[PDB]
Amino acid sequence: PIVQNLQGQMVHQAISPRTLNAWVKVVEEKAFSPEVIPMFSALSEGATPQDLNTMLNTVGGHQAAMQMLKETINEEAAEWDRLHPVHAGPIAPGQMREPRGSDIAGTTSTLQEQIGWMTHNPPIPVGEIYKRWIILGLNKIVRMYSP
Amino acid sequence: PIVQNLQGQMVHQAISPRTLNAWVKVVEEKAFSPEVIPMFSALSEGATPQDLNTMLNTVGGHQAAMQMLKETINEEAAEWDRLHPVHAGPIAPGQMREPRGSDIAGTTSTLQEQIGWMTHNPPIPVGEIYKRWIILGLNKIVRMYSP
Amino acid sequence: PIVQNLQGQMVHQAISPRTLNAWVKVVEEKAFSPEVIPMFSALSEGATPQDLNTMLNTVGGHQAAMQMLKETINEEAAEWDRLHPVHAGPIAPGQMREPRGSDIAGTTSTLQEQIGWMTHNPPIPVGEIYKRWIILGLNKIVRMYSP
Amino acid sequence: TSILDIRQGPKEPFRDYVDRFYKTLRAEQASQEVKNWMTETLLVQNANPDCKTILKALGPGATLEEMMTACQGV
Amino acid sequence: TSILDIRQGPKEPFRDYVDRFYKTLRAEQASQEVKNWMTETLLVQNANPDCKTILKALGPGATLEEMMTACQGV
Amino acid sequence: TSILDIRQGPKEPFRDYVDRFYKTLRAEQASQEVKNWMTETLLVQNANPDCKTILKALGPGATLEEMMTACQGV
Repeated sequence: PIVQNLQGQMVHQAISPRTLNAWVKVVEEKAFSPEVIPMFSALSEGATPQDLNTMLNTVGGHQAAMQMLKETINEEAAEWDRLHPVHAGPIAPGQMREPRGSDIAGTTSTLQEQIGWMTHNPPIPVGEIYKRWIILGLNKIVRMYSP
Repeated sequence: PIVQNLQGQMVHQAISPRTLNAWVKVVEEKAFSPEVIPMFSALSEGATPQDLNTMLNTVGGHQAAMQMLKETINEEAAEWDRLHPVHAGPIAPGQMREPRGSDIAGTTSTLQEQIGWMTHNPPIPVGEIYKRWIILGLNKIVRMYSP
Repeated sequence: PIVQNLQGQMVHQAISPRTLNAWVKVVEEKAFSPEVIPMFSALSEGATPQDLNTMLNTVGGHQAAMQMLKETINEEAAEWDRLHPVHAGPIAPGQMREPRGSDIAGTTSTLQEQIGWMTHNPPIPVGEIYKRWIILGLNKIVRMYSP
Repeated sequence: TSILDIRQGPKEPFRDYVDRFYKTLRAEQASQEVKNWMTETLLVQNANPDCKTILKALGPGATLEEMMTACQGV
Repeated sequence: TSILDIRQGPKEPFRDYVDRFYKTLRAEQASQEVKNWMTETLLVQNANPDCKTILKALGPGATLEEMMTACQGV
Repeated sequence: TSILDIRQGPKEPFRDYVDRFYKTLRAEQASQEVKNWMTETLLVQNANPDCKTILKALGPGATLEEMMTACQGV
């Protein structure tokens, strides 16, 4: 995640193993139950896309759901690209590039790039955009997996 | 929560997973027992409304009680709005807006807004107002759930 | 509790959940056994009255004993008020008020007030006065609960 | 399971049923007004005859502690 | 369970009963004066005949360690 | 249980008895001088005849390792 250091700057720090394991354990115990979404939300505080793929990729089991989510993440990403067209002409030397759906999904962007966008002024909340897609896709799952 | 930093200022820091889990475990083990209220009170030390909805939303089970509480929180909030009318004329540029029942419930306010009110001079104790509503609603529950 | 910060001042910090739980677990396991008193004493290091009511209020079970203790705490408090009369005339603007039995029991005092008394110069050890009442009342219990 | 499929048993305490209701209601995502409509309507409708009878005597305006204490012996 | 429903068994030690009493008293939220009234009154009243007899001999002014040691053999 | 009620069985090892003694002595709160008096006095007095006999042969001035090794075969 990207956290604020004592000095008063935003720097990246790694997520903790008993945080990781707590994510694992939630999924083990409460599967598709709604409490998973606030839980997720708390444990995703200050998290990167990269950390969010890590969390999704580290799941075991419920592979039908994991595939449905993936496909929702790509749909929501396809929709990001649709709604926000690429911008006019070449990229400025003085500036950094606008993200695509795949940069938001973490796929085409690097960590330093993910830190550029979030730490820069104005900052862009690529975590929160992926977060809604995850929560939206979580609703899809919850609604389906209701019996 | 909003905690005091080493530098000598009040800054927000996130609540801990084994704190979260301790909240979960209390509810699992002691359900509606009275010891839940001091316990709550200790674990709610320096907590935001936002953190208090997080704690309430992360409950599983006892949904009749959770609904009774919600409805108590809204009643107590409706009562806040009744007792404290909105103030005269437009909001000053130099000042920040007075809260409503829904800002106290965390619903209409943002975190930075919740930090403005509490950290500002004079500070307003919107946690402690929600806390009484929670404790009051906890009495309602305890009294009902006595057999 | 009120602890010393790195900067070299005495500031309040909250007590830890696995400290709380360790207090719970002691009581669960060793009930009225004498080892409870040194144990208490260690875990009460640097503790406030407020934290001491928290610890007493968070007990479950042994309610006859909990009532006997309460009644000992009030007796010892009544005795504090008896032995130390209120002082001559109005309270000075330059000074802060002397405690009563109920301020020592934490009841009539606020946290900031409890921090004023302890951190101020000379400091007054309102923890240690309540601590003796707790230990005294612990002797009463231990002696009774011997079989 | 759908919210319409939530019903009270012939021997099931109302209480255990009301818990099931706000759990399933907890997985419904509809507007609050619709969920209010579901509350006053569906809960009583799928309640058992013995309690149903009881709840009809509370009239309208009733709140959950009073419903929950009203159908306790049933 | 209501505080009036708290009573001492015919073979139940007083001690186990007094624990039950201040647990239920712990779930009553009434003014202290009323709770004092409950203490001196209801506790003895729902105490069993053998201990009840014992407690009548302690007279008034009695405190919990003396009541608790008084009904120990019963 | 009172300290006077602590006594050694006819088949009970002294050792198991001495443990019981300083546990109960651990719940006595009396002055150290009184507790010294209890140590030299009550321990031997409620000790069983076979070990009691043994302990009389150690004489006075004896310490706990020597008492504890003295009554081991008994």
